[PDB]
Amino acid sequence: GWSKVVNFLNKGVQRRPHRRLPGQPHHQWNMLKTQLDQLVRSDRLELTLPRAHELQQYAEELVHFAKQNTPESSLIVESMIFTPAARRKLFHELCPLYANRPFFYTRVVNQHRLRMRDAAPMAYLEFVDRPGEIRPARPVGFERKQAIWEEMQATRRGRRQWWNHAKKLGLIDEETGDVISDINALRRPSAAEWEESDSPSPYKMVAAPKRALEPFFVDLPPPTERYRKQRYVFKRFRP
Amino acid sequence: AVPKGKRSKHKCKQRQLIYFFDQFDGVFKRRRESFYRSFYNPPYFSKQTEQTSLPPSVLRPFRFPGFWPGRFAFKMAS
RNA sequence: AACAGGUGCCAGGCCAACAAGAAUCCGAUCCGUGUAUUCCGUAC
RNA sequence: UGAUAUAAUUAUCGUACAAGCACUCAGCUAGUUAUUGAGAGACACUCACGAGCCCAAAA
RNA sequence: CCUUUUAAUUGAUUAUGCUGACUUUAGUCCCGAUAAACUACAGUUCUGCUUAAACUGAGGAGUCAAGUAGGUACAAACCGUACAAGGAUUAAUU
RNA sequence: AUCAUUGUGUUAUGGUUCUAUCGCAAACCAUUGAGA
RNA sequence: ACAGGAUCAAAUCUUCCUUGAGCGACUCGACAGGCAAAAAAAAAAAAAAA
RNA sequence: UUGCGUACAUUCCUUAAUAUCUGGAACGAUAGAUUAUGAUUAGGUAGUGGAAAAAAAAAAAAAAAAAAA
RNA sequence: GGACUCCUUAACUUAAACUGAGGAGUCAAGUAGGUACAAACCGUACAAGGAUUAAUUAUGUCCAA
RNA sequence: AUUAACAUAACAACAU
RNA sequence: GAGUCUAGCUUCAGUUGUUAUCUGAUUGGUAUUGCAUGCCCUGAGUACGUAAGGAAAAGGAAAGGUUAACCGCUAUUUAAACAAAAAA
RNA sequence: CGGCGGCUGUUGACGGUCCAAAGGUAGGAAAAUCCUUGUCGGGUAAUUAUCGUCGUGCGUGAAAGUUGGUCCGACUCUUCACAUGUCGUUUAU
RNA sequence: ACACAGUCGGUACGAAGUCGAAACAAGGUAGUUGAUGG
RNA sequence: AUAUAACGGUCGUAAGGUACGCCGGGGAUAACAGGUCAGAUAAUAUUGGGAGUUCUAAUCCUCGGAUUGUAUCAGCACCUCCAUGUCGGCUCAUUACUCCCUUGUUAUUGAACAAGAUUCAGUUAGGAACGAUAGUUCACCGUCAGAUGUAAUACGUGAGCUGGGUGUCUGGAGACAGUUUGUUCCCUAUCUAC
RNA sequence: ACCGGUGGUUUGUUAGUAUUUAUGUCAUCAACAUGUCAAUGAAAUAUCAAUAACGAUGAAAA
RNA sequence: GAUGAUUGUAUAUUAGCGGCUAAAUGUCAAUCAAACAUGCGAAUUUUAGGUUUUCCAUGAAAUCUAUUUGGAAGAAGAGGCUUGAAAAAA
RNA sequence: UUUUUUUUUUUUUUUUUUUUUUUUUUUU
RNA sequence: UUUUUUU
RNA sequence: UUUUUUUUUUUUUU
RNA sequence: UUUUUUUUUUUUUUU
Repeated sequence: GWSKVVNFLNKGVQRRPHRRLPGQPHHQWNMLKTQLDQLVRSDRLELTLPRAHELQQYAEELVHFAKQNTPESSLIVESMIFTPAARRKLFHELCPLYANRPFFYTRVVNQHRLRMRDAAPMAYLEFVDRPGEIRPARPVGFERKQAIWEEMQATRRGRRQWWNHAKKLGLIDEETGDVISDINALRRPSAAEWEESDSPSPYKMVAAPKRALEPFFVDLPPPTERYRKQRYVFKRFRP
Repeated sequence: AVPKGKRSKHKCKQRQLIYFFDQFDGVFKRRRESFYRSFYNPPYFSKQTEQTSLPPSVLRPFRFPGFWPGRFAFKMAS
C-alpha cells in the first residue's frame, strides 16, 4: 500500500457501533455466545483489542439481566449461555458478588504489544473484584460510605471537598453540624448474607480461606491438573 | 496500458525517499512509541515457553552505569 | 632446437648406481635454474 | 543569467517522418581461394633471359 | 627494439541475430468455501456430512495405481515397516 | 569555474568467463642373442 | 500614550501643534503544538494533580 | 540632397597533391630537411584510385658508439 | 525510363501536388545567410584547417534586433 | 581468482 | 517571534452608461426593477370594426419541467429493547 | 443419362405465317424463389410486420418429387393470460 | 534548467584610508563648487 | 519444301477455378474513406424575363455574371493507410449562425382589430414531451399540442457499452475530477587561531 | 637377411582428446547441465598459544 | 437421451502414392486440402535484412535500341571520365 | 433510530458566497 | 527637414 | 452641436 | 496631394 489511501478514503465516514466479524450473522452470534460462556468460565481472557472491546458489550448485559431474579429475565439469561457450568457459576458466585454493584462489572486492559506471528494488538478482558485481579476495585455501598468518612476525618481538604456529598449520605450530624462519630451505626444487612432460620466429632472440617478443608488427605491433583492432553500435534510435510 | 519508456535513475532515487518518509510517518514512528510505553509495566511472560524461558521478573536493568548513582552491589555477609 | 624428467620459476656440469664448478659479482623484502665474467666434460 | 541548436541508421524524387530494428553490457559473427585465368580505347604492379623462353611425372 | 614474411580469415552502435548477465515497468498484481477454548476448587463449545463393529463354525464382497504417500524428538534428515500356521496354552512369571 | 539541494569528480567494496593432463605406434633407424 | 512642545493660558471634560498611516486591528512574550492513547461523517466534547 | 548596419581573404600562421603534361628533362645524392610575394588547388552520394596504421608470432645479426661507471 | 520552378504547349472542369513533351537553374550529391516555423526561391570572391579584422548583397534603418 | 553493464558507500565544492 | 478577524488581488456572462441653475420660515428635494416558454383572471367585452370578430401598459396563480438543499409530514427499507430507590 | 419458343390480327373460343424431336401438363403461386411497402378483409389509438384471398407483376414446376385430408413438433412468425426494477428512475440490509 | 539534457561567452583587489588635497580659481569652510536668462 | 502475321523470329494450336489458403514482399476491400481540387451545387447581392396585372423591387418563380464557402453528387492522382452496408443505437459533451418560441413602444407592408409574411440589430438571458411497424430514411399516418423544432467536432465519442450484414489488454508520462501541517518537532550540519 | 630383447626419431614442440549421468518424447529421435581427484600455501612433517591486548610460523593471514 | 443406431471394459486389426468416414475436407499422439523422425539426397529465391579502421585524389545517371515492356533502374549493348591550360620588362 | 425519492423548500446575491498569501525586504 | 495650385 | 438616439430627429456645413 | 506596405510573428502608428 501507500498509507495515504487510508486517510483519503476515511474522510467523511461514520464509525460502526458493532464491529464486523468473519462469517454470516448466524455464525457471528454463535461465536460471541460461545466466547461469553468461555469468559464466564475463565476469569480473564487474552484477546485482540478490537474483540475485547466488542465482547464487553454482552459481558455487562449478562450480569445486568442475571440479577433481576424474575421469570422474564431468567429467559433472557438462558438465551445467552450454553454450558451448565457457566450457568452455575453465574448464579452462584457472580450474582452474590455484585449485589451492591450498580453496573460496570468488567474492564479492558491494553498490553501495548504486538503478536509475534501476526503483529496484532493484545488485551485482557478480566472481571472486576475477583481474586488475582490486575488492579484493585473501589468499594460500593456501606464500604464506600466508610471510605468517605475516613477520608473526611483524615484531613481538612477532604472534609471540605466531601462536605456537600456527605449530607446526602447522612455522614454529617445535623443536630451539631459535624461529621458523624460512630460509622458502624449505618450498618445494614445485605442480600449476600444468609437470613437466620430461627461438636466432638473427629471428622470436623477445618476452616480455610476460600473453602474449608477435610480432615483427611486424598491423593488427587487439582481440578486443573488431573486431565492432560497434547496442546498441538505436528503435521509432517509431504514433499 | 503498457509503459512507453524506461524510468531514469533520478526518478527512482526520488521515489525511494518518498516511500521511506511515507512509511516512517505511519508505521515505524507509531510502533516505536507503542513499544516504549510497555517499559513501565512488567515484562511479558509466556506460559508456553516456560520449558526454556527464564523465571519472571519485574525490575528493569540500567544500561548506563555511568549515570547510575547510589549503591551498585551489597557486601557479602560473614 | 641440451623439452629428458625433477628439484619452489627458464639447469650440459645437482637428484637420477658411468664424464664435468657447493665457481665469482650483482639482487627490497625472498628462496631465487635470473644479469655480467670465466673454467671444464663431450664418439652423450 | 544572455545568445544559439530538429537522437542515429537504411531505402526513397523527397531533411522523406509519427514507416522498419534496437533497455544496457559481455563473448561469437558476413568478399575465403589461381600447380587451372588475365589487360581487350572506364583505367592493370614488377623481376630474369632474349629470337629465343619453360620443362612434365619418375629422381 | 628495427627490418622481411604470414591461407589470422585478421576491424562492429544496428541483421525483432546466437549464447549469458543485469535494470525499468515494480514493495504494483497474486492469498481457495467456518472457527474457538486449554481457567484462581466438579462437568458436555459451535457448525457441515452421516455405512463408524475388528472371532462368534464362513480370511472383513472385488480390481488398479503408489517402482512402498496416515511409523518416528512442532525433522522435507537418519533409522524402520509387507509373516495366509497368526507363534503370547502369557490363565503363567515377578 | 552554477555543487544553489536531488548533480558531477576521485577513490574504495561488491558482482564477474574459470585452462593443474592419468597420454604418446602398427612406421623408420641403431645395437644385441641363438641357429642357417 | 494626553506621551512631548509653544502661549499675558482652554467650562465641568486639552485653545492649538507634533506622532509620515502611534508597526493593517487587538492581544501575547514560560507565547505557540507536531506525534501517541482514547474518541471521531464536518465539527464539538477532558483544569491540574503516575 | 550628405549617410549607415551586412555573408564570404589561401593579407598573417600550419598541412596535403600517384590514371604518364605544374616549373621538375631542375638541384642534390651514402639511399632527399617541407620551395620565404609560386601558378592551379583542396563541398560531395554512386562508382574508381593512392597512401599511412592495426601493441602479436616466425628469422640461428640485441654491444666496433661520446661522457660516466 | 526524376521531384520543384521559368517560357512554350498537349489533356482535364483554361480545374488538381496529377498525365505526358521541347530547353536553362537548383536539389538530388550544398554548409553557414535572407524569406517567421521542414530540400527546390535570392545571394555567394560558396564549408583543408586555427585566431577578438577590413568589405555594398538579398536586403534593412520606431521597439523586441 | 576474474573486464563491462549493474548495486551501495566515503571524501572533495560557496560570487551565494 | 506567535494566535484571531481582516485590507488588496483573484471569481459564470459582460459594461463605463450618474450630480449646470439651486424651496427666502410656505410639512421638501431622482433611489435595491438588467430577465424573456405556454395557459387562466382584473383591466375588457373596452380601443378597433357594417357584422362576425376581438388588443396593450401592471399585477396576481394553478399545472408541467430543471438545479440545489433538507428529514418537520407521507411512502419503501431497516435497527435497537440495560443502571429513578444511599435498604438496592 | 442436358431439358422443353417467335411475329401478328379480332377480354379475344377463332383466323395468318416462321421454326422444332417436343414445343409447361396439372398443382402450388408476393414464394428457402420476384420484390427488402401489389389490391381487399380480420387485430390495435397507428400495422408496410403477419393470416385469409385474388391469380397480373416477375416467374417455379410432377417417383427430378408437385399438391395435401387427419395426426404429429426443441421450426419461423402473429396474437391472448399471471407475475415481474426490462423500464421513466432510481433506493435500504 | 524554458532546452534531445549541448556549445560560446561569463564577475576587474586597494580610499573599508584620512595628521589629505599646496603650488588653477572661487569659497555660504561643505576635502564644497565651474554649462545654461526660453 | 512447311511454321514462327505474338512477324528481335522456342508456339511445340498445351485451359479455368479456389469463400480450404500457406510463404515472400508491397499498403488498394467491388461509390477510390480523409486531405487537396470546386464541374454540378450552397450564401449574399445584382441584371433580363414571367407572376402579384392598378403596380418592375409588400411578396414569389426563373436566367447570366462576379465574390465567398463546400454541406451533398460525379470524378479521383504520386499523397495518406483502418479493416463494415465506408453506420444504426445508448452514455457523456464542446463550438458557430439574429438558429424553433420569448425583445426592438411607433411608419418595410395589398398593417382596420385578432391572427400573419420578408429583412436587420445585442452587453449572447431563460426554454423546447412520446409511441407502433424495423424497408439502412423520406412524403405521410395516431397522442400530450413542450406548439412549422439546422450544422461542425475522424459514425464527435469502441484500451465506455452494442446490434438479425445495403479479438484481447492489471494505466508508466499529458489532460481533466478529488487531496496536501510546517521555520522546527527522522538523521546530519565542529568558529576564530596565540 | 627371418625371429626374440633394449634404445632413439617421425608422426606431434606447428595438430589435438572421446569412456561415467541429471533432464525431453509412447516410440523413432535430440542434446557440450553443474570450475579441479583439491581450503590456501614451495613446504601443513609450519594450521602454535589463548580471555581482551601484546604474542608464534610463513614472502604474504584474523 | 435414459428398454435402445443404451452405455461401459481386458487383449486385438486397418499406416501416408495411405487408412477411417450414418460424408463435415471431420479424424489418425492437443492448428494435417495430405501426419511425425533422419538425411555428406550437404535447398531454391529478379522480393527482402545485414555487411566492421582513418586520410586523401577524381567524380555519375534516372537517357536510347532490343526483351509480345513491365516497375520499386532486372539482364545484354551503346552513351557519359584525366582535354586543356591560366604566371612577363623598352 | 438511520438512508432515499415517491415527500418538503428555494430559484436570490456576482464589488455576492468563499479562500491556501500583510507586500517600503533592491541580492535568506 | 512635407510638396503642389500657369499667366 | 444638444444623453436627441432599439429601425425615430433638430441645429450648423466644420 | 505625398511619406505608411501582405507591417498578415508581436507592440506601435508616436506624421
